[PDB]
Amino acid sequence: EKTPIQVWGWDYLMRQRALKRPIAPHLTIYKPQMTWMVSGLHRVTGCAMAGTLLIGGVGFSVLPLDFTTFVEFIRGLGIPWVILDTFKFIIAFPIAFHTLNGIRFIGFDMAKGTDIPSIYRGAYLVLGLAALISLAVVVYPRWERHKKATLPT
Amino acid sequence: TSAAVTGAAPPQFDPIAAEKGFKPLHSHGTLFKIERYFAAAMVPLIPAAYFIHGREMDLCLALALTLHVHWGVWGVVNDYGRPFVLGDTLAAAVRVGAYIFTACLLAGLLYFNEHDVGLTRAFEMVWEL
Amino acid sequence: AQYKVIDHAYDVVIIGAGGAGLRAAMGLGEAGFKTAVVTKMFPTRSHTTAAQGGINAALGSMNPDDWKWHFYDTAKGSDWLGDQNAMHYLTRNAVEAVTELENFGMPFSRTPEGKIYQRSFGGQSNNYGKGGVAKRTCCVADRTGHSMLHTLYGNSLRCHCTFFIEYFALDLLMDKGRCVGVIALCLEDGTIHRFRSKRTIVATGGYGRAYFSCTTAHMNTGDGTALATRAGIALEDLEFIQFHPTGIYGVGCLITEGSRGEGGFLVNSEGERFMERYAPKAKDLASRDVVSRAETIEIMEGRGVGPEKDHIYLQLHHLPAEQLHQRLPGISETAKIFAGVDVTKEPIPVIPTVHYNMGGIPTNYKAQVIKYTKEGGDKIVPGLYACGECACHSVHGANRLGANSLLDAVVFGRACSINIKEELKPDEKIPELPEGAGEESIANLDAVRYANGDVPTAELRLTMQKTMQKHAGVFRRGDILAEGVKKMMDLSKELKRLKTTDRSLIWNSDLTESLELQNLMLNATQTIVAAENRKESRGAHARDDFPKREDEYDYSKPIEGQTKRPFEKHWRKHTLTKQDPRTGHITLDYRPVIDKTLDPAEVDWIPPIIRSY
Amino acid sequence: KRIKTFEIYRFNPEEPGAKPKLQKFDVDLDKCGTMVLDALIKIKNEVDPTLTFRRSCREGICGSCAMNIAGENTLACICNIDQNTSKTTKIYPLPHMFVIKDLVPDMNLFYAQYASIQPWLQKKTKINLGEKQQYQSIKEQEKLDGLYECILCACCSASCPSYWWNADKYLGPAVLMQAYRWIIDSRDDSAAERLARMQDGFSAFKCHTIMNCTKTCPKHLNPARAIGEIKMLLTKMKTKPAPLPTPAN
Ligand SMILES: *Cc1cc2c(cc1C)nc1c(=O)[nH]c(=O)nc-1n2C[C@H](O)[C@H](O)[C@H](O)COP(=O)(O)OP(=O)(O)OC[C@H]1O[C@@H](n2cnc3c(N)ncnc32)[C@H](O)[C@@H]1O
Ligand code: HEM
Ligand SMILES: CC(C)Oc1cccc(NC(=O)c2ccccc2C(F)(F)F)c1
Ligand code: SF4
Ligand code: F3S
Ligand code: FES
Repeated sequence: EKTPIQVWGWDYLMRQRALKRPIAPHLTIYKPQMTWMVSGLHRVTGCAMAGTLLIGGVGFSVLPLDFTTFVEFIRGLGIPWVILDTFKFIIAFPIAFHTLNGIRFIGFDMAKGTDIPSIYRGAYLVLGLAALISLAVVVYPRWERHKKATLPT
Repeated sequence: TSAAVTGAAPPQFDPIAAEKGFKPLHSHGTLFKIERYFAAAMVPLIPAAYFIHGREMDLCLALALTLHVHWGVWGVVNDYGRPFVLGDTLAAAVRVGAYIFTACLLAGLLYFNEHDVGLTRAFEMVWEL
Repeated sequence: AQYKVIDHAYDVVIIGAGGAGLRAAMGLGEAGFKTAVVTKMFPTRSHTTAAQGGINAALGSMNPDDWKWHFYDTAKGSDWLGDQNAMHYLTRNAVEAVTELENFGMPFSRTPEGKIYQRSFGGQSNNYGKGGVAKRTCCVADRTGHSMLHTLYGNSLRCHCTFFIEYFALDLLMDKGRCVGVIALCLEDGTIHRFRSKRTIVATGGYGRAYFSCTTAHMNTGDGTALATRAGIALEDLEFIQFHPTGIYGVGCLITEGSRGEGGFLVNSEGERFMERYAPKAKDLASRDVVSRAETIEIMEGRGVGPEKDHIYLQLHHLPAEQLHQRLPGISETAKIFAGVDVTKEPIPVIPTVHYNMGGIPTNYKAQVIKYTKEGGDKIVPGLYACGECACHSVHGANRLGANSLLDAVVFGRACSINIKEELKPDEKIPELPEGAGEESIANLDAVRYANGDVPTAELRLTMQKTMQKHAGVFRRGDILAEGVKKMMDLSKELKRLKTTDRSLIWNSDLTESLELQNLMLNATQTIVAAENRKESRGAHARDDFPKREDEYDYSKPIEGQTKRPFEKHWRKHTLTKQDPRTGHITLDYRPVIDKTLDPAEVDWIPPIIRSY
Repeated sequence: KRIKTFEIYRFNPEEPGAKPKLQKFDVDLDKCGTMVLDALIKIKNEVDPTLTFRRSCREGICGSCAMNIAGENTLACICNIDQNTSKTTKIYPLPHMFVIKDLVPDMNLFYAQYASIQPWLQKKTKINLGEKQQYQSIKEQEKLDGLYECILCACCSASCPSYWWNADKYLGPAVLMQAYRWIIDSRDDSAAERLARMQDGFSAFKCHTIMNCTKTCPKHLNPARAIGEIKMLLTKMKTKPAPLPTPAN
């Protein structure tokens, strides 16, 4: 059920709640830094994507108005192409980064590359690499669409 | 002064005795190994889904995703949803949630695969506008 | 004001949780004795953790060695104020007690044959002086001390002790010259605690904070010897303060003697490797009294270094960068942090600093506290024991040998527990407490708590430190002393005019430092009056007005038919200050130095000689 | 002259249900020392002696003075005072600990956990104590490097947002690295039930591989690496056996 230390540890909390000491400040005062932010963003994107998948999967199922007529309930509004691949980027990234960062964390789980430079490059290599495969997947298919609406010789 | 009560020891953890009763065998080791490997094997998949499509992809994509997310939220839920903050019987509630969640996520996707556009195509069917 | 007081009973109670603190706490817990360890900080934080160059044992891991050679180096090192018998028990049990520590979990640095790495140090030799520089100092490279305290603490967790973490030992508890336990303020909630115990062990560390610049920790305020003085014990040999040669010029935190035995040296303004002249044979690896002196002469005779020409250089840059990392990583580093110095390319600014306190609570080889009257030898204070820095079995004499200190800690630690099993016999029950015992210890606490004079506690500590710094330093004069002594007694006076601000019990940092300020003053004064009276130069105590070592004979000449000077005329005797704690009068008195070993068949006693290096 | 301004967490438990506050303190840096602890010592020995914080060693080797300065966790005694007198260096206690008083947190949970790893050499075939040193190759003693040095200061753990949330079950980086410190000791025979101990969901595995632990260590150690390395053992990488004690030992 619980290792003995875990038993003892609970007793501690109760004992400290008993003495009404205040809990020292922690998140509001900890220096913003790459280590916990990228860890943040990983969880954030994680949940958000599962979030959508639930409220979208379940959403369209127990709801009258299906998905094909959603694609219409939008395009028929006067949708600026600029803001349309701001939207498609906002989607590619959380997938691209979570996957990229993901492989990274498995690095950490098996002790590979935990020195502060690998820690700090990983974060930069994975962030930019997300935005690259996120950009060149939104703007790349907008070359078999906005080149075939103008093109020279 | 000369009015003193008799005192007990300080709360202190006993590494020997209080660690020779309790011993229960159940390893979460073995199991962690699998949730990593799956998440790993799940790499080619996300690339491959950007290309190959259809009911077949839809299926395993939204079947594996259910599992990855099932584990994930569990992890999350287990972190924040802590008894010292919610009292024992609310913490139990949220832990059930993480499975209720995991159930609807499946149902939801499995419907949307069989009955709406499917997954893979529901992305084509956005990435063009 | 109103106070909560608390009572426990133990078989033995230990004040101190350092090297000797625990090693004895180990034996006693394991021997099935109900043990309480009272410590005024989490035991890891203790000073032992700060130790460096290693711990000595004749392990033979670099060259053949004999515990007996080590012995000899210890008698010599002590300039024969050392108790031959006490030094014996130390030198003999060394190889075991170090070995033991390995067995315990201590990750010693290692030799290619998988044995414990030993390294040279200050003032040791093979074959009773004859042979070359010795290699006896076993070490966890550069942070031995850190690892010793950490193993001990760990290994103590399986020996059933009741640990009383951050509790402040106010006073010993007396009854007709027999210690029945201890009284401490609990730091956390603010209670007061009385421990009835059958024996009590004092292992509180030293008082290196009585000086202005030292290598000791802020908690090294010498509190045990305070309790000892307060309990009506004399202290021994207080005047022998050991000046470490190599302390960082600015702050004064230690750079190991290791850096020397590893192949480094001191350098002056010219560039001269000067130690060659002040000691031809053992050079930069002479005893730390000789060397710290040499430095101070070089300094004062002009050849100092840097902006004020007031310290010398410890040059390590001439040494292979590899072995400099794999053998000195922490000093390498604390040199970069504090001196802002790269050790591979420049030297470290170093200056002798107050280090270790040979002096302390007197004992026999059995590590039992003694009161000595001239009429009836040393009689033992019932059920009181002391070990480590704060004791004076005098194993160190006039000058503690480098790295005999963690040995002394562990060995006599071990000794306490061994010796208490043999003498406490469990028919003897846990003593009752004299009608309201140490109600006055609790009193003196109220007085300092609500202290309201004109002079802050901060302020008193500083001049007492500074005056000690001038008037009691490396080289001293009969007047420059007398002159400190006066300024000094004037402070024990100024104690009434004490000023604090904090009125709380729950972790009163201020309140406790002021209790410490009290405890130091006792040590200080005593030190200086003990020093003021010794008219000879010996080990770490060097009078310009009496350069000679004042032995019975003059050991410069044959000895055949020379009349033995009487006890009252020569200086081979332990100083023994008896301080009345409320006025602060100090009477002296002088105990003979013990010259017989433990068994003259095992090792024969070592007779005095002219102490050169 | 140079007025540095420090902003310090303050709490009096004796004040009848008081609350936390910050309190500004001004310090002339040429009449002061060079490291934060100096400036604390100073502003308690000159301005306000009701300022309370642990310390001892003055060269960052005891562990006492660990607190949160300038946003991250470190040792007051060895981090430099920020000489830019326009900025304002702000000092809190180890994040998310229960505060006895001022800059003093309650450490006891963290001390318990440490003693739960059973941090002592334990051997399979009991040996006679003082008798002889056990064999250990120099290269396998080196496996303890970056492991033994830990001053048990709790900077890491108190930066770890998992130890924040579940310190009662989650063991935290400090203790964890040390639990590991003992398993890879070639001299240690319990390697097997040493892992067996932290075999469950929280104690070891609630490390979300976040990296404040490695990134904050004032001793430039790296517990993340060792937590990771433990994972490897709770599964699929077994610990090397003891090379054989050669003859003449
Ligand atoms: C200062 C120093 C000393 C030192 C050294 C390096 C430095 C910087 N390197 C050494 C070395 O390389 N080799 C060696 O042999 N010695 C070295 N030394 C000297 C040696 O470390 C010390 O002398 C040794 O640690 C002595 O051990 P001991 O156990 O006697 O001293 P301690 O470790 O400081 O113990 C302190 C304990 O006493 C408790 N205490 C004190 N007063 C109280 C009160 N009033 N109430 C409760 N507890 C008290 C402390 O709490 C602590 O637990
Ligand atoms: C190859 C692709 C993926 C990889 C390699 C991967 C990897 C990981 C890993 C290693 C974790 C655990 C973090 C930890 O506990 O230390 C995690 C957590 C999580 N994942 Fe993914 N994942 C992938 C795809 C996805 C996708 C597409 C989603 C969205 C549906 C997702 C949702 C989540 C959630 C909600 C968590 C919660 C755990 C946490 O935040 O710590 N994952 N993922
Ligand atoms: C200010 C920084 C240091 O602190 C922040 C504060 C808020 C929570 C977090 N980060 C998490 O909470 C987090 C993120 C990803 C995975 C696991 C966690 C977990 F387990 F819960 F620790 C970090
Ligand atoms: S690894 Fe470093 S940060 Fe962590 S407890 Fe040890 S000394 Fe502190
Ligand atoms: S920050 Fe926490 S997640 Fe593990 S990597 Fe360090 S203990
Ligand atoms: S005071 Fe020694 S660790 Fe900071």
